[PDB]
Formats: sequence, structure tokens, C-alpha cells
Amino acid sequence: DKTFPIMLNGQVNGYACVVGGRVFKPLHVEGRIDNEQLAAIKLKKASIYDLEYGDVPQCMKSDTLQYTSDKPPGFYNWHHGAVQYENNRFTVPRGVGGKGDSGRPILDNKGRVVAIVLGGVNEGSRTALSVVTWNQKGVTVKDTPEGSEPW
Amino acid sequence: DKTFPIMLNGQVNGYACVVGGRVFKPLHVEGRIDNEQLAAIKLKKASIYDLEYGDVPQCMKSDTLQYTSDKPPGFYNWHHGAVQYENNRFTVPRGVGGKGDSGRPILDNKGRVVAIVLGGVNEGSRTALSVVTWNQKGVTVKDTPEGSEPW
Repeated sequence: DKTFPIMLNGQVNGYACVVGGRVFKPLHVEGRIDNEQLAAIKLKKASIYDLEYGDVPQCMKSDTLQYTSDKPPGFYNWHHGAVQYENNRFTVPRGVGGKGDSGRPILDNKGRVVAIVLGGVNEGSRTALSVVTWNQKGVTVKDTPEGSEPW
Repeated sequence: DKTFPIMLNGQVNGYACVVGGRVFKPLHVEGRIDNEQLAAIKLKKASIYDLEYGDVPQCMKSDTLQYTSDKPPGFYNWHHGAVQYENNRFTVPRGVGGKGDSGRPILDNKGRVVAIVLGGVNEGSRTALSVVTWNQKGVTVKDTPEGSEPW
């Protein structure tokens, strides 16, 4: 995958993934993008989903396909781990989920983008993440667990 | 198959397809057909649906069988390559998409016509084709991409 990151004062603060139809960048994290071809994309504020407007040129758009709703309880790959659950997120091994590394998509076996992470730093021995998703009919619904912390 | 070129001062500036029941020829092109039995065709103008008068008799009828709706997203036999999608045209690579080759049919695995190209010289790194499609029961739909120049 080719998801360009957000650089704030030398280090990283988030990952602004590129999905066909709408480029995603969480407004919870800050910093400037460093792609000069994507630097002219208009920064448009949106709702509590922390969404950036998709003014992507069409030929380098839809390079990353996106999984629809009715997602199974099957096996998914996280970029530093693995998760297996349908309604909420499964237990993840600890250590991952620190600070300033959110926005990385949760993929599937076919490589389609299923979900975009927003939180999930630490929630005990079993780690559950606050993550936007598609519920049943294409409704783009965010979901946080109890006592969640932004990432 | 059986598709005809349109002559304009000795050079090719379009391709005319024939389907069982009615012939086809794009509106944006002009010239003379390359057949004596197609020289008596009553030419007429139409809307962007690209409707021509198929007044050919029984002598060369039943040339290309029409493909119905419920088209699968699989392989399709383009003349200069292959197209693999249903909702819109698959991103064909560069090089193809020149000029003067309008109206070329996109065939199937069983030699059945399913769409007729109209435009899209260049979109950038990829190339989207504006074709005519049949939506759900056989109603012909003209589908176009953003800013597609006729071709």
C-alpha cells in the first residue's frame, strides 16, 4: 500500500491514507502533508468523523479499493498485528498503539480497505480500538469503546 | 467480427459497428461508408444515445448477437486489449486511446457485443472510456466520465 504520512516538526503525527472517492486525513492529529501533488488539495473541515475532502485527480484515484458492509467475523491484517472480530475489534497484543501513528487502515485478505483507525492506545490486557467502520448498509458509523483514548 | 471504417479523403476517422436489428455509427464523425450495400443507408441524426437507422436487408443480418443485462464484472474482449469491470470501464493502460477509432465494439467471451466506445482520448495516467450500456432490463444508457473529450 501507498498511504502518505503527516509530518509535524520532523516526526510523524498521523497517516493520511488515500482511498478512492475521498482522501482521508484525521483532523484530530495535526501537521502538514508533504506530497506536493497533494499539497494543492483543499483542506475542508468535516464532522466528528475527522474527514478531509476528496478533491483527488481521477487517474491516481481508486488505486485502493474499499470493502463494503456486511463484513464477516473472519481474519483481518493490522499493519503491526492481526484482528479477528466483526462487531467490535478483537484483542490485539500490547505495545502497539502508542501516540501519533493513527489513520492506518485495517485491510482484509483481498487488500480492500475495511476500516480507518482513530484511537485505541491502551485499554488493558485486551486492547480494543476506537475505529470508524461501515455498519450494515453503507452507513459510515464511528464506534468507540468505553473509556477510549485518542491516538 | 464485422466492423466497417468510415472514409474521409482517404483516411480513417471512425469505425461503424453492426448489431442484429440496427447498424451503428457515431455522431461526432463523418465521411463515407466502405460498402456498396451500406451506401443506401438512410442516415439520420439523434441524441447522445447514438441511434442510427439500420435499414439493411436480410442478406447480412444476424452478425453480432446482443448481450443482455446482468453483465458480470469479468473479462471482456476489447480490440486493443481487455476490460474487466461492469459499473464503469476498467482503466486501460496508456498508448491506447488515440483518435479516429470511435465506435469500436467491446465483445464478450461468446462473441456478443456489450458496449460501444464514444470518447476519452486522455484522462492522465489511466484512460476511462465513455460507452453505452444497458442498465437492468435493456434500457440503453449513455455513461460518461468527468471531462471526456469525444474520440
